[PDB]
Amino acid sequence: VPATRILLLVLAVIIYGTAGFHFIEGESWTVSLYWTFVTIATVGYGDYSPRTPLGMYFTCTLIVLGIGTFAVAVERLLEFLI
Amino acid sequence: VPATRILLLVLAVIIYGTAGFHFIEGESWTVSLYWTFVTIATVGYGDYSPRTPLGMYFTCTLIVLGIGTFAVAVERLLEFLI
Amino acid sequence: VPATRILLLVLAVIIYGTAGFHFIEGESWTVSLYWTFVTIATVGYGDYSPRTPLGMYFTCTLIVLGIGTFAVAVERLLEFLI
Amino acid sequence: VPATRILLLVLAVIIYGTAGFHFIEGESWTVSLYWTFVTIATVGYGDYSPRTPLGMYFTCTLIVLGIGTFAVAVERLLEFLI
Ligand SMILES: [K+]
Ligand SMILES: [K+]
Ligand SMILES: [K+]
Ligand SMILES: [K+]
Ligand SMILES: [K+]
Repeated sequence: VPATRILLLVLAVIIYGTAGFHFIEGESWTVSLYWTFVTIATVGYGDYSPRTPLGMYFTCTLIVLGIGTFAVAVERLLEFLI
Repeated sequence: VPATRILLLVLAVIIYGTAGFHFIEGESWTVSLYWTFVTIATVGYGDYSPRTPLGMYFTCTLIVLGIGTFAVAVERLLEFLI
Repeated sequence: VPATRILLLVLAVIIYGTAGFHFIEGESWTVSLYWTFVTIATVGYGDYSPRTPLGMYFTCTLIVLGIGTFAVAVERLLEFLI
Repeated sequence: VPATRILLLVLAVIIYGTAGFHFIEGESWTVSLYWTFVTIATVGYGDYSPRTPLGMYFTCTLIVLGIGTFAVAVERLLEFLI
């Protein structure tokens, strides 16, 4: 699968996660972007996390849609850097 | 291994984790489902975590049974979405 | 690599992590075992974490020695269960 | 890719993450090294995490540059130990 397509897919995940956290959980755009990376990378510091049932359901969807996409993106980036 | 079988396996893990956390640690069904996804995806925010020895042992079993199952499920989903 | 050998390797990691956390950080044997699984699986709730410089260095060694070993163990277990 | 080259790459990531956290977030060199391992391994305890917008952006860059590099390093180490 072309590297650039994987890039677009991970960008779409990032937009989805950031806007979702911002609107559902009410955190700033910057915090929401940071939380999205931390979540889809599976780092999960827990400095930010959803507090609402909708936010919890949303987070599960982001986990399912985002962790695999991010994993493929990082491995494709590895190839270009290495 | 057929994608639908992997789906059933991950659903079984989700049921096991959710019911276990709910009954052992006493959190709501929704929180317990959320905690199960967060745990088997290895995100591990730590907003919820077991506080009892039984809950700790149970969590180790969920980790062993669930992380691999979830990993295979997400990669199979990737194929269908990509 | 034989599945049983991978089993022994992950058990050795578990012993190393549990005894190390118990003696360096002073937590109970049960908490230390739980923390070891949570760490080598990369779940990392953060309900327990090292507070001392020695504990921090030790945790880095466990991360390096344990995450790969655990990953191989879970995938080998997948095969037997599936 | 030669194992020793992967070693140098992961060391470079470790230096980048440690110095960055130390200077941006103001934590000690030891805490910063520990946080770097915890982050690139995706353990993410959350005992330490960035509190500033710059630190958040920096952490996202470390996540992208470091998680894949660390993953390849651990698997290469597995081979030598096994
Ligand atoms: K984690
Ligand atoms: K955490
Ligand atoms: K993998
Ligand atoms: K993780
Ligand atoms: K975590």
